[PDB]
Amino acid sequence: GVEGAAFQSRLPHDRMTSQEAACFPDIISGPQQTQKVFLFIRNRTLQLWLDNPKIQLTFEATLQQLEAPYNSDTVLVHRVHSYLERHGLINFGIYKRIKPLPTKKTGKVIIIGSGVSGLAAARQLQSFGMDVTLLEARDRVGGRVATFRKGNYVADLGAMVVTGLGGNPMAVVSKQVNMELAKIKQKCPLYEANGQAVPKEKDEMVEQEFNRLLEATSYLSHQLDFNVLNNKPVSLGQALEVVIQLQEKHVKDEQIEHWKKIVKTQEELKELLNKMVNLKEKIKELHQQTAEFLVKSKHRDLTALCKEYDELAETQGKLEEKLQELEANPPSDVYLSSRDRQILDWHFANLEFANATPLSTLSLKHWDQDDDFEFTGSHLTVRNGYSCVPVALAEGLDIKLNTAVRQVRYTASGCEVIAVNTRSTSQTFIYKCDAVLCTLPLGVLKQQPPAVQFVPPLPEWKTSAVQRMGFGNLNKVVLCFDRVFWDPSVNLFGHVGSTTASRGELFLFWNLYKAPILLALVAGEAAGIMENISDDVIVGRCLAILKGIFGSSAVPQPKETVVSRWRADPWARGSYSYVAAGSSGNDYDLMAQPITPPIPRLFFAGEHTIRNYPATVHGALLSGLREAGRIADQFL
Ligand SMILES: Cc1cc2c(cc1C)N(CCc1ccccc1)[C@H]1C(=O)NC(=O)N=C1N2C[C@@H](O)[C@@H](O)[C@H](O)COP(=O)(O)OP(=O)(O)OC[C@H]1O[C@@H](n2cnc3c(N)ncnc32)[C@H](O)[C@@H]1O
Repeated sequence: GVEGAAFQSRLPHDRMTSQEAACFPDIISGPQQTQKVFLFIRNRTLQLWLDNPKIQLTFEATLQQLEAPYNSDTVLVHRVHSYLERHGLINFGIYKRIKPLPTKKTGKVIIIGSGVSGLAAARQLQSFGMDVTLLEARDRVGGRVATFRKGNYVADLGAMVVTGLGGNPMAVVSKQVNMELAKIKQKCPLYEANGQAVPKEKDEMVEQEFNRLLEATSYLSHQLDFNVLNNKPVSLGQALEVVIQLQEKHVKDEQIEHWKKIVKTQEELKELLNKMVNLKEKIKELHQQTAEFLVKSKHRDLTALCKEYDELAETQGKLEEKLQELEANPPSDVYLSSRDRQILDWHFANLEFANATPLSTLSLKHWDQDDDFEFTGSHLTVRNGYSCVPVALAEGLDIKLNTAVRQVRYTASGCEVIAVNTRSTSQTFIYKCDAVLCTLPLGVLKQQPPAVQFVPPLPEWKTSAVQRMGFGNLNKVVLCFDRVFWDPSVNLFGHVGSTTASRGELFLFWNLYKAPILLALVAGEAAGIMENISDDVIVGRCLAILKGIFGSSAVPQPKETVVSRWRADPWARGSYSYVAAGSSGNDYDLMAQPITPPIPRLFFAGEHTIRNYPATVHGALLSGLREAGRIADQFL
């Protein structure tokens, strides 16, 4: 009942977390029973919020809706409610307030960027009773949540998947905005470069070989410490390559031992044939040979020589039998065929899409450190378009579009930030405030000449963490036809590339909209490279692949086409962060720590600051909530 509400909030239902011990020391240092009832009140208020997240849950409605034993200790109920409301576990997202937020607002803060992190932090700080204003360089809100809308056509160019609802705050936000989510059919047929389908047996054989290779690299790192070789951190690509080399030699070694057995039996047979012709000539020359007793003795010798010959002929029979049967049963010739390698490269490209970077750059030890915080349930796509979430989050917020910040000043006296209108950067704006929450993407902070100056310049640990962490890339091309020529029962289908070097080029195709739209991904080393290619020839290559799969007859020229270039986009400089070889999971927490030239005044939020949920939009949401909570807890 209430345990489900605790789980949905990413909390253990029968034990208090560390932040609750920090905010409620009188309980962790007290009796067990009051800890248990604290947990019950927390879970019950969470359940009340989650069962009807459309309207604000007040302390008053909380008190009135709790049941008999707990409704009387009003002060602890209010403590629990205030704790939960401060940290964004209740009254977050877009909800109808019971009383409109107060007129006078104690504290003014500017927020860089209008992404999901920025919008969430803005809404939290607004309903906390503070003055908030956003500066967004782009001409729309959401940032990396980009939905191309034209006529009947809807297509997400950035955020596109909801990675499960079990514990996901995106479940609450989807319920609030009435966004319809549809399951993804996890059936992905593959098609080779010529267009012929990959048979079932080969498909699943290569798939499970890929999985075994990945588990082998996991082992190499987590029980042999194959983490630093030659004073160099090991990538996932290195471990994959060396495990492939190991299995290729297992193949070669079994080949060698088979050849050695066969040649040794061949030598045995040649020498036995020598012995046999020797005995044959002995038998012949004796066959050519009291005289009655001599005849009888000669025959007594000849029969013995003949039984000798025939016993050895029996041994020869079983030995030629053995040679033939080992001529029949050899081991594998190649570990992977050429086509086997191409299919395995498709699976590698799928992993490169999952991490938005080439595995040549992923920390073998830490690339999947977030894995233990994944949500339960099935992955869901959005049909209304993911922009329905940022735009819905933006109503009622003081958002200044087309204002790119170029300088951020933070001193103990206050904070001044210099922004500039984008459409002609001669006009200049300047904003004073008490705090600044930066939600700039890591790609913007990484830029070769700093697109935003910081005065005083950022600390050593901050800039070092910015440089160590990885910020990957992943692109989409969407094709809008008039007719649907593909199988409407499959959401995913793959195209296997010819070369390993270009295995992530148009390797996956999505039919996740029942409107006639097809989405093709570009991941890995191709992502940052095919951005240098005009849209027309990329859609030409897509049409070539689709012609090879379906025939030149059944595919018309598309009626609308869109291409993403996220690394080129000056407001993104890539897709999402990844754990680079030199980096670790602690670098996200370093990105999360605020700066103080004294009290902290420059705070950081965004997808690259949430250790347990990076690379995802629910991570940006939760990071915005956390930073708003700490800002309001300091300034109020
Ligand atoms: C590019 C791409 C991003 C995502 C995805 C795909 C792409 C192509 N996937 C889809 C595939 C997938 C599947 C499964 C797992 C992972 C991925 C999405 C998905 O299936 N799930 C998912 O969950 N997150 C997906 N993701 C990740 C992101 O979607 C997510 O990580 C959030 O988008 C992070 O958002 P946030 O941290 O807020 O950063 P933004 O970039 O959103 O906000 C910053 C704002 O700053 C403005 N700005 C810039 N420079 C400025 C300046 N100088 N002055 C003022 N403003 C400035 C920008 O204009 C922007 O608006």
